[PDB]
Amino acid sequence: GQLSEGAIAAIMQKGDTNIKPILQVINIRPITTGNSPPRYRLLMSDGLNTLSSFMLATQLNPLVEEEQLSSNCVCQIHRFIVNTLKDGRRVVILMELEVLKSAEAVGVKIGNPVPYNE
Repeated sequence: GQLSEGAIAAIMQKGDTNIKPILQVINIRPITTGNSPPRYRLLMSDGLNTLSSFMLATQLNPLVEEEQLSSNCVCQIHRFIVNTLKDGRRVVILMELEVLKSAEAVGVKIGNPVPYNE
């Protein structure tokens, strides 16, 4: 579907957790560690902004392992949490999502989103 411009802002600024935004994954990458499944970190776009501070719930790992959720795909977020770190950096943890369109159905980044700041 059409990307949810201003969703990233709603999330970071208004404390909005009710919205179900359509986002493109710009990049996904693992943080690996000993006895643990990886934690995937994602750089996501809402078509207006990018934000690097997304992490994936471990329940969604199989979608990455089975190649559904990959860099350039479009997803709809059904549930997420926003945490404030000790650092102060805020992080958004994606708890529930559905892939709307494969990475292959489009070539690289959609539009020209600007890095978000806050």
